[PDB]
Amino acid sequence: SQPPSTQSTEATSGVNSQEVPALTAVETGASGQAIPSDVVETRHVVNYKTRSESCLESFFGRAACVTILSLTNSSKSGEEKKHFNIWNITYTDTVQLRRKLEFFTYSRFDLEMTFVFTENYPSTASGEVRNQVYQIMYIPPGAPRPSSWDDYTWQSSSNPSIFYMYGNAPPRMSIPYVGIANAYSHFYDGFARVPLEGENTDAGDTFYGLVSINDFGVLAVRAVNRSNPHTIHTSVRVYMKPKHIRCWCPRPPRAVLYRGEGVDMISSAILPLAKVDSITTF
Amino acid sequence: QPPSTQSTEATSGVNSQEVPALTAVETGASGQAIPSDVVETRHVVNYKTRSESCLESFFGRAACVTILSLTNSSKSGEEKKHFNIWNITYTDTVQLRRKLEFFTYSRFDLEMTFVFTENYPSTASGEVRNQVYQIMYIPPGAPRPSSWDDYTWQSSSNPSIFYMYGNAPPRMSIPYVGIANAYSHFYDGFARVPLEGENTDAGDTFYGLVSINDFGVLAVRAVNRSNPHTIHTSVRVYMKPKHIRCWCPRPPRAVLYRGEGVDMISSAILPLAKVDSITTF
Amino acid sequence: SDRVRQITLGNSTITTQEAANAIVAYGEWPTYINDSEANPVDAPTEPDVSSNRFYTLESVSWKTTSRGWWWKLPDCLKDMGMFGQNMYYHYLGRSGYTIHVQCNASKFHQGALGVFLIPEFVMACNTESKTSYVSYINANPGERGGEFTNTYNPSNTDASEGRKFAALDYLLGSGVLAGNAFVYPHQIINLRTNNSATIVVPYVNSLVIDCMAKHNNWGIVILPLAPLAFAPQVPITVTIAPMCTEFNGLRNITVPVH
Amino acid sequence: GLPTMNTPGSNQFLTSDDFQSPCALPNFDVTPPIHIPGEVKNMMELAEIDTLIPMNAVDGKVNTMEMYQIPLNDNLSKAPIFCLSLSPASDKRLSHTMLGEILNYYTHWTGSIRFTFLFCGSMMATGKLLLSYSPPGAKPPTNRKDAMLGTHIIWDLGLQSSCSMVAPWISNTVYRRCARDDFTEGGFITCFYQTRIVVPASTPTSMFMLGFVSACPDFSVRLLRDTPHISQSKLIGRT
Amino acid sequence: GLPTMNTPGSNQFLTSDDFQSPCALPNFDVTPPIHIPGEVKNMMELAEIDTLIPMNAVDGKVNTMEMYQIPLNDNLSKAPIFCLSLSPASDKRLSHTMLGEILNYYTHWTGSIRFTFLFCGSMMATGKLLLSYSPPGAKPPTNRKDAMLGTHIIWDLGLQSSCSMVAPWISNTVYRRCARDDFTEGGFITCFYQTRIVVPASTPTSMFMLGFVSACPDFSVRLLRDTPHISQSK
Amino acid sequence: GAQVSTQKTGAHENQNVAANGSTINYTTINYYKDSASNSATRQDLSQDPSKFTEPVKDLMLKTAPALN
Amino acid sequence: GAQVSTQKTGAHENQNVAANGSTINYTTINYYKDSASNSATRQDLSQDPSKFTEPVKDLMLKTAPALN
Amino acid sequence: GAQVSTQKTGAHENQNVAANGSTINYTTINYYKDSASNSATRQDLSQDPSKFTEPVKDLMLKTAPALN
Ligand SMILES: CCCCCCCCCCCCCC(=O)O
Ligand SMILES: CCCCCCCCCCCCCC(=O)O
Repeated sequence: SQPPSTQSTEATSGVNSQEVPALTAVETGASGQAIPSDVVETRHVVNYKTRSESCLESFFGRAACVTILSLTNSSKSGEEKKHFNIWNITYTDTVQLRRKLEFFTYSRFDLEMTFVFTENYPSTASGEVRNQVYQIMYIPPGAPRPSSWDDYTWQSSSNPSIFYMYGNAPPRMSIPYVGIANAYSHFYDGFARVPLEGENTDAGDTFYGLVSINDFGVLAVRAVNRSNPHTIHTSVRVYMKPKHIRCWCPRPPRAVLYRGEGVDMISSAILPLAKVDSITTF
Repeated sequence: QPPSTQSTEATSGVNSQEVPALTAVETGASGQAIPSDVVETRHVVNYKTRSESCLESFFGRAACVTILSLTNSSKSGEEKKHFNIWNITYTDTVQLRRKLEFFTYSRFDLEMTFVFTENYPSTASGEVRNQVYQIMYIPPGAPRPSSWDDYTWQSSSNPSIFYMYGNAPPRMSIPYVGIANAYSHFYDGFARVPLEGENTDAGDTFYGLVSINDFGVLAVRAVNRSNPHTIHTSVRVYMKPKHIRCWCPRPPRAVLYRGEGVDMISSAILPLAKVDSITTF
Repeated sequence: SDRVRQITLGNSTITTQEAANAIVAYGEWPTYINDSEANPVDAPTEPDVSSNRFYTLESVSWKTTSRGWWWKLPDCLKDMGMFGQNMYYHYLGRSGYTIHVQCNASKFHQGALGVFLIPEFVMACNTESKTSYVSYINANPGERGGEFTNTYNPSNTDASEGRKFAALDYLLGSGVLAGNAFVYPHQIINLRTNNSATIVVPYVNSLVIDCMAKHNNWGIVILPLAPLAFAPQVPITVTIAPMCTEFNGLRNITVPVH
Repeated sequence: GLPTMNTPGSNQFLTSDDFQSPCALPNFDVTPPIHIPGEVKNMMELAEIDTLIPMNAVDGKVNTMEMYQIPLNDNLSKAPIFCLSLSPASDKRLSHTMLGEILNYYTHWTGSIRFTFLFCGSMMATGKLLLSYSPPGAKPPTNRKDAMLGTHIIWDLGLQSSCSMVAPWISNTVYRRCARDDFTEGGFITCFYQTRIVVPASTPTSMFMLGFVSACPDFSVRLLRDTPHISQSKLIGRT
Repeated sequence: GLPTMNTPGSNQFLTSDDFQSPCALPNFDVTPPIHIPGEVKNMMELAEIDTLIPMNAVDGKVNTMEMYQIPLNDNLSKAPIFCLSLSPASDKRLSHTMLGEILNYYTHWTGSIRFTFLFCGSMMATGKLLLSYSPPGAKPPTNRKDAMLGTHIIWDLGLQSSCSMVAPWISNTVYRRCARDDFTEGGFITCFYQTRIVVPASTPTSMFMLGFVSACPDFSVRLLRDTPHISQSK
Repeated sequence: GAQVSTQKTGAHENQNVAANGSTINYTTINYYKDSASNSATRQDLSQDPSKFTEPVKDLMLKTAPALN
Repeated sequence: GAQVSTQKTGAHENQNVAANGSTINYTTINYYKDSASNSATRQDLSQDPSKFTEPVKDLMLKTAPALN
Repeated sequence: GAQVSTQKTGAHENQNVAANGSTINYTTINYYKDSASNSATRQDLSQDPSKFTEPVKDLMLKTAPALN
């Protein structure tokens, strides 16, 4: 049928009755319920406005940059290790996205990933360099990781991967929800292990929080081309959006800039609000 | 079948008390006479139509609305030229604003297409890799980036397009986004009302629609790091209204525009050509 | 009437003459795991009355300088009754809770306490040297619980409490403004109207059941939203009962680090 | 999986393109429509509005209000009071009327055109005016005698203060060009006194008439083009 | 095989895209859902929750717990005791509340706003407060008289410890910008004593009020935008 | 879920009656969720110039004296 | 095996009823075996604010005094 | 000559029994002369591990003495 609209206003006259929607108590844990038809005389207003952009699917429906990886394809032997870059799977690298995801304690969604590539000659002297193809592969936790760009694990017999030619449409892939729980948690008030009597006098300092608990493996990105006399700096940006998303148990937004992957604060930025001269100053 | 313009009916000589050829312009009505009222006419059949002048057709083409300038700079300076933030408007272009200004009010969806072009402006030509550009829309109230590498380019909510040079010109559709039921091409008013206790000098840009127009900005950047050999990229923005209705028609401006509003330049107050005489054909 | 209540669980009864109604978080009454959502195969244990008792925590004093108090919920009950014992006998468990908070003050006292139940009450570490560097012991205060401060003084290394949580009150110890804490199930005890508040919560996790020794599903936060004042010190007593509990995976007796 | 072949015309930007495209702002809640007075559905609806003709474009009248005032006098003269080339989007006098301005955006046009004249003299003034139109051939009339050999109306000045003449669609073509063109020249419109204006004592001897032009109901246009009527300095990108 | 034409927009990446794409993990078993409590379907469900207003913005009460505590005295006064500019997203006092923060992810907003107050003084003290909303384009409510001319309620302190004032959606525009747009002025919310707080002997004579802000049911938001409240190093 | 409609005529077409041949039909399918993404609408050629050319409360007939 | 749904309205569209015109119609086919590959879901405007704004065990009425 | 089959369940499905209506389907058309060109086969979960774990000539029941 018609997408349901927000509350319409019924007309009303003055009230001298003993019903009093104007007075309440919030001590009960309930919010106030009063609307203009309870408080003032009103006219009828037809309300057809729709809360669509506030649906969670819409709220989380745009791809955000998550990470930027630096790769260099170079002929200098001392730079060979820079031919590839292994990144931990995470969304904690960029603050604008974390801010919205962390609104919910729990969530379930499928993930869309895309990549954006760009390249330049970081060196003083440029020269002819052929079009590079990039290999993006996922290495699940426990899967072997390459020690080098030409490491045999890039055979990728099981590990899924993408080969992208620079300049063609930015690559894209869908990832189904991969939790081992019935939801991803955005928080974890606990420890990976329970230290027992004896052992370490006061352990847990190295394993408290979500940062310890959920290991999603790594994404390995290599250049696939052998080196050239002129070298290239290549930047890859990883973008993400939840798709087909549900959330539970809402939380306050963060006021303090994040001190990395934990919930930690920096002493230099714990003052989120600006002052106003007084209560009576507009 | 679509409607055609009216056909003209056949007529003959008339001698009656009817006066279709006479009128009273003072009433505000236009004359109503047609050839069949004034001269002998033949029957004709009109299959000609007016779809060519319907509003959707009139406003049916994309126009260039602005030019942005982006530079990839290998110098210690001009890093700031890697990105360009422009106020969204169509007033930079006279042909398009003149067409839109035929109406006081309008309602339409808008689509945008961009055209990128670039050159190597320096004498020191050399290799440059194919570049990629990001077009980010920054809604009103959203933060602006201070630099091409500013964290706000993350675009977690701000929508954006990543275009690789050489691919088909990038494109997107924008729905009608006014906070009014129609867009206002003109506004005889002030954004705020100065009150009695305020200074009598009470202009200060408050007057005109310009003061109530905030559609955000468009921020475009090269997405790479500097390359030793530099690039000057010109981005032409095109706009085409779609699904358009308009109201309360008005005559077009005959003189060159001065800025954002209807201000006039003293050098263009005399738009029409002279003739030798009233009686010259 | 709504103001007068009696609640019973197991063998213990709580009564009050001045209740702020009652809250059931999300409108969802605590329950048991259905066969359709069962995760472990092991037949469950349902201790019922042996663990579903209202237990009291050591009370705390509300002083005019207090900034707040906090507890980890399954942790605070670990020290008592069969509930506490079962958590060391089984790998997995589930528990909903009924939390009753009372603050007895005269009509001449003013001030108010916000009581919030927060899923996943993860707190910041009090150091700038490491991320989330908090030890097991200092993260799990049991029956005693912890408190809040109004200053942030992260420590050098582990010289003092460098493995303990930061606890700014205005930011709830985590960097979020306290003023938005009202998103969480909550009640306020205004000394002008009520002397108690009761909140019932379901088991909340990404799982149907989890290990209580590793994961604190909920925490309890109490704040002096309106300052205590009088014409003062007022004790606050928090009484908690688990409900609808289940245990699985009988294991070796678990004894956590002291 | 489905094999495809890209045709010529692929990956080009046409300003006339009518293909579908992704929305940059998905699920946006569009402000509902309301009734607004004066909806315009076709530009032709504006073309049909009678507007003034800046006929008196002679030196000293050009670009001022007197430009729209056609002089009339009680003097006896066989001379024409006015002449117009019927080229509605070319003639200096017509290209800036509302009809001309709409037509300035079109390449080709057709159908009859109406000319309405409003006499603004005193009530006491009388006389008769001859309006005449002839097809684009032979010679422009410079004499009432020849003006009569064509389409014409004689207007009795009286209580009905206005009258009109319609130049019928007479053309060898279906559509005439807007651009000045001898091939497609539209004909001539003139006016002569039939009877001199007669002025009683205490009435002014000079009068003005306001001429108007508009599209007739059978009028149409074919093809859009840019107008050589507005310009600007070259645009340079912000930097 | 099948003749086709690529249109403008081809081979570009839009962050707003909603297209299908191949799965990187074919035939993957998604861990079955469970009835997780507290489901949220829409952000407006959070917009309607009453949260506190950090009203006590005076220097020294800023970024502390006292920030939410509005002082009241039994001292006779005709002074305003409260001044908000309403714009939920741009008002320094509202932009950090949950309602304001949700709105900082949006460009535009509509609907009525509710303001709820709780008196936390002695049980013994009584009195009446004037809570008032004055539409924009007017001299700020300098005194009680102006506050009385606008939309208002009187809160008679008693057992019902709280009350709600509603600032109805009176706007020329359908939607207002979330941004600090001088065009779409919020109007003014203020408060005056209706009467001096009556305080009996041997009670505190200085007490606090808490205030809350929330969306009404006719409330909604439009386009999504980046929030200016968070940042990071490059 | 295709829409099917008549094309505007060209050089080799019928009497501009669109009632002669089915070869003048064309089809289209909308591929995006928002209608703003669709092609331009079918042209509505309904017109009513009288609201601008003769907006008179008390109607005159064209053959009537404008003023009696 | 295409599914269809109502498109969101635009500038030249009908009233908020969205029931006027068969031309408002977005058509879609899923091309992959994993539903994770499908485009985003239909807007779900179902709401239940009571979970967060009125989770009171007792029946509370707005006109009744909150307390008693 | 298309076939319509159901999709493997994604995050949004509350029916892990594949029973949420037409919502979850995909359409496939084979475009080639040989079947070797077709996409991967339909999943078939039929299994029979007794082939490798209990290939005993004599039927054994789980509580039977393995040997009498
Ligand atoms: C070939 C690419 C496969 C990459 C699979 C890595 C897992 C992606 C999900 C990462 C986010 C998990 C945590 C969360 O959603 O809250
Ligand atoms: C992702 C890009 C979004 C662009 C949003 C702005 C769209 C055009 C706004 C209307 C232009 C002004 C019209 C007027 O002057 O009345």
